[PDB]
Amino acid sequence: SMPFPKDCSQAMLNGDTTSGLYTIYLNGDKAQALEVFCDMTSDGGGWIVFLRRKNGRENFYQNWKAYAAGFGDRREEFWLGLDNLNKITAQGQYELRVDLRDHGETAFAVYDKFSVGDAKTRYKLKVEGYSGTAGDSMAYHNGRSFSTFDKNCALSYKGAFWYRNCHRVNLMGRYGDNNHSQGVNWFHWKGHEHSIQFAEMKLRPSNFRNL
Ligand SMILES: N#Cc1ccc(CNC(=O)N2CCOCC2)cc1
Repeated sequence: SMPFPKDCSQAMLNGDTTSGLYTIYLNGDKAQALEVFCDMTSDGGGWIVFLRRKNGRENFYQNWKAYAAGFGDRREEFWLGLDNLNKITAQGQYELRVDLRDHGETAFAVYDKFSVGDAKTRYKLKVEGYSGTAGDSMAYHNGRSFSTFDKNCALSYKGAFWYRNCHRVNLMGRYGDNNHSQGVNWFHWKGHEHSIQFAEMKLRPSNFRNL
C-alpha cells in the first residue's frame, strides 16, 4: 500500500475495492489530508467523486466561498470544492467521468483531459477528449471560469457552474425542476426540460486505464 495516496486510484491500488470514504493526501503530503468518496466500481474504479445529485435534500444554490470550499455529505449529495479540484488536477493528467441515471436509463461521458485552474483563474475549466453515450455537453463549457450568484447565469438558473450563456450542463441546478434550464440538466442527453434524478462527476489519472 501507499502511505499517503494522492487520489482514489492510489487508494484502490492500495487494495481498497469497496466504494466509500477514504483519506487522500494532496501532493502526497501527510499534512494535506482530504476525506473523499471513492467510486471503486465504475469503469475500473479509482474515481474521486466530486459531485453527487440523487434526492434533492441538499441546497446547491450556494455562494462562491461554499463552491471554493465544498459542502454537503460525501455519502449523499455534496460538492467537493473547487480549491480541492484545482489541487487534485495539478498533481498530474486527470480524466473526468460523468455518470447519469434517470428513470432507469443510464449514460456517461468521459473526458481524457480534465483540469480546474486556481482561484486567480476563477477555477477555469479544461475538458478535452470526449467519449461516451451522454453526448458531449461539456465542450460548450470548455475554458470557462466558474460562476456563482455572488461572483448572471447562476442567479437566473439558481445554480452554479462553469457558465457560458448559459449552459448545456447544469448538474448543480435545482433538483426535480423540469422548467427550461432550471434543473439538473445534460442537454445532449435529456434536454433543458428534464431534470436528471442521479448525477455524479468524478476524476482519476487519465493513465489509470493502462497503469
Ligand atoms: N467531498 C466533499 C465535501 C467537501 C466539504 C464538505 C463540508 N465542508 C468542509 O469540509 N470544509 C472544509 C473543512 O472544514 C469544514 C469546511 C462536505 C463535502
